[PDB]
Amino acid sequence: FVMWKFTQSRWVVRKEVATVTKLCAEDVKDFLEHMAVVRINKGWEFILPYD
Amino acid sequence: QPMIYICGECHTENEIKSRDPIRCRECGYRIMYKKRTKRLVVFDAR
Amino acid sequence: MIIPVRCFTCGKIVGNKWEAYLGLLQAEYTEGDALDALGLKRYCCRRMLLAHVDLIEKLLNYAPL
Amino acid sequence: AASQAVEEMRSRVVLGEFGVRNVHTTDFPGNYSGYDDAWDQDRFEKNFRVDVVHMDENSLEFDMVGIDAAIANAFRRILLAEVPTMAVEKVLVYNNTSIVQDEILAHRLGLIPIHADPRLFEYRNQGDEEGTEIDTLQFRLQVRCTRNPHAAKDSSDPNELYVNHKVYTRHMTWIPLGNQADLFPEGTIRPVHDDILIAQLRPGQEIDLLMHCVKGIGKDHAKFSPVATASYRLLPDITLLEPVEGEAAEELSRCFSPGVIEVQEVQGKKVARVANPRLDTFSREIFRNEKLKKVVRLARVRDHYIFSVESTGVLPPDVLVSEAIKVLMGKCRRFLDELDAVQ
Amino acid sequence: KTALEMVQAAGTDRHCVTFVLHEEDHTLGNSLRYMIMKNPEVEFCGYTTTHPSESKINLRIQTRGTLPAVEPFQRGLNELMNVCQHVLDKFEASIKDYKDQKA
Ligand SMILES: [Zn+2]
Ligand SMILES: [Zn+2]
Repeated sequence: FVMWKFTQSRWVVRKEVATVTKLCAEDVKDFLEHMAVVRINKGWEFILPYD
Repeated sequence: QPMIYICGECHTENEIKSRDPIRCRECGYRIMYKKRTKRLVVFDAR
Repeated sequence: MIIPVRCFTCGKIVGNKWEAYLGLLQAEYTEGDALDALGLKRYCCRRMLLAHVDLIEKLLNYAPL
Repeated sequence: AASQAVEEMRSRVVLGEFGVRNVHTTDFPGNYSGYDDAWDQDRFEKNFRVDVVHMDENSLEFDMVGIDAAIANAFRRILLAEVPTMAVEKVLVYNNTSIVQDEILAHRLGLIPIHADPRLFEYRNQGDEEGTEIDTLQFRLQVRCTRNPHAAKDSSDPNELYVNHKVYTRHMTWIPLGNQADLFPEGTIRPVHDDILIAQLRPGQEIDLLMHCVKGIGKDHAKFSPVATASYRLLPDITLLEPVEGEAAEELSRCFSPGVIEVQEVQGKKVARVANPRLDTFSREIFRNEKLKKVVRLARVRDHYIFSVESTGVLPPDVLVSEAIKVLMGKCRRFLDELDAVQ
Repeated sequence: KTALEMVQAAGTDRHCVTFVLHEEDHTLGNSLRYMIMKNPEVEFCGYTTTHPSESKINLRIQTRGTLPAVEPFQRGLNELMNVCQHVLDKFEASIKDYKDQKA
């Protein structure tokens, strides 16, 4: 689901993922840290640029 | 007189009488704690 | 183990501001602006919330259940 | 001149680079030559005033002018300790299976403020652990955590898996004694904040207990203190010895609080002036600027006390200040009665 | 049994007295010291705490002439009570008219 959201949009909201997947906060954080970085006032951004 | 204990992983109420080898049904675990007392206890908020 | 109800120095009620604080961390808020939004002006309550470790759920993972 | 120095000594508290000066109250009869500092009730009643500047729920701010440091400190200390309130003292525990220890749980429960009005109760007598309708309150806390019968297959979050896994203070239910149900309308007696996290549970664990609350003063224990923070500060009065203009005026605006010094273009050039000296906190950053050290004179008005009273929600802070003043009056009356009995 | 007088010595001189006040602390001690020091007939007024463990204070009053040093004590208590009443009235008026102008 996280990867599909990243395909759909470059920015992913952590709270939305937590709500949709019903998963705990730390598991969502582990999912995001593998492929995303925190950008303040914008959420989580994909770590690599569009190639 | 029903003496009741709680095993460490089943957490099920087991009634065992005196001089019984400590075990539990639906397990084999052998740490058998005692349930909390029913007597009222008064505590001070200090 | 768990968040203290009162701030140690001043005495402001800080126990009820813990989980909401986590929500602000579940949101995009930084630590400082989340503390500001919670209304902790003096730095003692900010130290209370910022330096607290939530060991209660880790201990509950070892609870009998 | 000498008269100006005497007036500054007896009216102002100056903050130097390394230390404060003129901190002691000195207006006493015989202390000064050209001044009659003997007590005058009429003069004090003329000069004294109270001005409320900000007041919402659980927060009050007001300036008192004409009072001295001793009386202001007495009011602050009475508010901090000598104002009686309602708080939990006794905890009777029936089958506490929670991870939180019984003594820790009781200590946490004691710190929870209670919205009951303390004036309507009396101090419980020495002993008398049973308590009567007049001088106690009872709160029932019974939370049994169990698995949610309907949940998702994964349900990683404890909220979906479990119910009553967080024992909030809203689970506390008031148990009326005697005729307290008639005297107090429903909803008046309750925990103040309604959201304080008391403990955390897992299925199977249960917390069943009763709480006896009795009247008490903050001097006995800090859980009885009504005010979160009751403090006072002397009103600052920043003065400019010489007119500061140019970019150095902007430097002045950056040395102090953002809202105290304002720069204006009277003739197209920026000149600084004191706008709101109240907003200053005296970070004393003007002393870092070598040039600007000798152009300002930071000071506090001796007889101008801004009181900030942030309460815990037991009752509105204005009633708290009234109760503090009445407690000081009661102490004075008690000692006058003792003196009369002696003579 | 709360406030007890103690004269300067066995001679029982009324010029120098010590009032021991029970279950009291720096609040009343300091306020009363301020209110009684303003009396012109008091040479020396001063309170101290015997020990932080026990809740009692010792006020000492030494007058100039032949005052019994109990009259300044009663006068200071009365002045403090009157001041407290006046500040209570003024604060209530300020709160009330602040509320009225708010609405
Ligand atoms: Zn078993
Ligand atoms: Zn604090």
